[PDB]
Order: sequence, then structure tokens, then C-alpha cells
Amino acid sequence: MKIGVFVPIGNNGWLISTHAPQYMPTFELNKAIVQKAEHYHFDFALSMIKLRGFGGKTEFWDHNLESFTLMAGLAAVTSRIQIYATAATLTLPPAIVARMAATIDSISGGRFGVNLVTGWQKPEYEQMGIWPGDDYFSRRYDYLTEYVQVLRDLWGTGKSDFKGDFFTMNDCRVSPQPSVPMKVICAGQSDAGMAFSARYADFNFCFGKGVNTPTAFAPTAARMKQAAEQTGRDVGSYVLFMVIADETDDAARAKWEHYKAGADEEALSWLTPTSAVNINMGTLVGSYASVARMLDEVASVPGAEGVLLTFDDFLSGIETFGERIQPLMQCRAH
Ligand SMILES: Cc1cc2nc3c(=O)[nH]c(=O)nc-3n(C[C@H](O)[C@H](O)[C@H](O)COP(=O)(O)O)c2cc1C
Ligand SMILES: COc1ccnc(OC)n1
Repeated sequence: MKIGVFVPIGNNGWLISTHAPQYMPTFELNKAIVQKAEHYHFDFALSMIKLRGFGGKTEFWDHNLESFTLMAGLAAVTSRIQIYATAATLTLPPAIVARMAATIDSISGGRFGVNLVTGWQKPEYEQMGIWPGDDYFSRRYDYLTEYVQVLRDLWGTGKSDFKGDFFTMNDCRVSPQPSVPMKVICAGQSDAGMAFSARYADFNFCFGKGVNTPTAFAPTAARMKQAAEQTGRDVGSYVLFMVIADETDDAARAKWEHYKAGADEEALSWLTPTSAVNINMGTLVGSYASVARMLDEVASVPGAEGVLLTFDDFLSGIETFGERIQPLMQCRAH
């Protein structure tokens, strides 16, 4: 099973709590995170993009770096881990993304990939008046499809003449071309989404579900595996969890309750037994060995190729995972 880290590109990571570690997303923090991750043989790092926050006492995700520049910087200070940036396709022309990815390919030596995102919240895009109306809700995938087609032309051959409803290319050039085949990623959960993933993505990101119910996401992995049958393409699931670990189950449970107790509820309304303190993320709470066991249970779901991990505390989380969780995991004995 592959393991990656979901790097905090917004403040306070994935906890909306006054009891959660409070920190700003800085390059040097992310640098320290990816370098630790690389040290413990994590396979990849991924940064979302978030163009607007949810306010509140903690000002959750009001401070957010830009993904392609953050990963170009992380690329220049790592050597082995895989680096994925997220392009919000409404805000960047495909030809630019294409060139940006060639560029981070050059920095990283073939370690870069791109995570293509529709955009879901209207506020992110209306705020800068580029949201294309409510037609987009059920037509993003038609848009995304033309988009990916321009990228493939440019990475593939270095030119594109694509003519569709949304883009017009007239001998568009982009060289150099990526030194390796350019990995693309998607995180659609809908039928459209999976359909897209199966055609063009190299793996699909889905959400873990429940506290301490590791294999609860299995349906969606099964659905993603079904959608992949329809294109004959090997397109695995990579599931997002928050790990809250400790030396014992009681200890870890105590951290978890502590976080949920300090919920920033003003910030939680703007968004609107799992807790919304991590946006109802799938969470594994327990001792190092409890958590190792549950991840072993994740590696055994059909479709599951890897997990994408957040922590309550990234620097110690990545360390405890490296030192105490990983080496008890069957699925990581290589
Ligand atoms: C690991 C992961 C990362 C994601 N990153 C982003 C992101 O960076 N930006 C974003 O707008 N949405 C992001 N999403 C949300 C999805 O792109 C998507 O909108 C959602 O899961 C619903 O699926 P659909 O688009 O097929 O309806 C992410 C989802 C997952 C599982
Ligand atoms: C948990 O991370 C998530 C979840 C949902 N949507 C986004 O980005 C918009 N990020």
C-alpha cells in the first residue's frame, strides 16, 4: 500500500478547534513536513487549493498558499517523494498548467503530478467573478474533459489544435515535454467524477468514512473499481483519513475528545460518530498499534491502492507514524 501526506496549505490543517494546534501554513513548515515524510519513505505529498476560508475564532483556511508554487518549492528541497499540486481548472488556462507541470517535472526530476479539480463552492470563484453560473454544477465534467484533453495534447506531443465548446487551440506549443509520463489525479465521488477518473486519471482520491470504521468507504471504492472496468484502466482508490495516534487507546481517545470539545462553531456554520471538527473526515483514533491494524484493514479493501493522511499534529504525527505505526503495518513491510 502507498502512503502520502496531505500537506497543510491552509492554517490549522484539518482541525477546526481551539484545542487543536494553531499554526500558519508557511513554506518552511511544509518543507519540514515533506522532508520528514520523505525520510520515513512516504510515497507522495499532495496539497489542495483553497481560495477562501470559513472565518471563525480560528479563521479556518483564511490563510492559504498557492499549490503549484508551494509544490515547486517542495520539489526543490526533496529527492525521492512524489509531489502533486492541485489546479483549479476555472482559474488557470490548461496551457499554463501544462507548462507549470513541465517546469516542476524539471525541478523534481520526474516526480510531479497534477490533481485536477472542478471546484465545488461558488464563493471561491464568484469572489473574483469567474464562476460560470449554475450550469457548471452539472457540466463541470464536460468542461474538465476538454481541459484534460488540451493537457494530454501538450504533454503528449508538445502541440494542440483542440477545438471544443470551451477551448480553442491554434497550434499551441509547450516544450519541454515532461521527462516522464505526467501523472494526473482526480477526486470525484459522483458517477460523472469516477467516469472522468477512469478515462484520464491515474488514481482516484476518496474520503475515508467514520471514526475507527476503516473499511466503511468500501462501497465507493467498489463503485470506483466498477467505473474503471469501463475503460480497462488500472485506476486505484487512495483514501483520505485523519490519524490521531498515541501510546495507548485511552490517550488517543482523550486527544480526540479534547479537540471536539474546543470546536470553533462559528467557522462550522460557514461550511453549512464523526465530528465536523475535521469536516466529518474518516478518522482513526487509537494506539500506534491499533492504528496500524486499522490501516492494514484499509489495505485489504478491493480498489484501495493507498491512503492520504492528515494528522492533528503534522511534525510529531509524521514522526510517530514513521517510528511506531509504520513498522507494525503488514502492508508496509517493503
Ligand atoms: C483527497 C482529496 C482532495 C481534494 N482536494 C480538493 C481541492 O484541492 N480543491 C477543491 O476544490 N476540491 C477538492 N476535493 C473535493 C473533490 O474535488 C470533489 O469536489 C468531491 O469529492 C465531490 O465529487 P464530484 O466532484 O464528482 O461531485 C478533494 C477531495 C479529496 C478526497
Ligand atoms: C478535506 O479536504 C477537503 C474536503 C472537501 N473539499 C476540499 O476542498 C474544497 N478539501
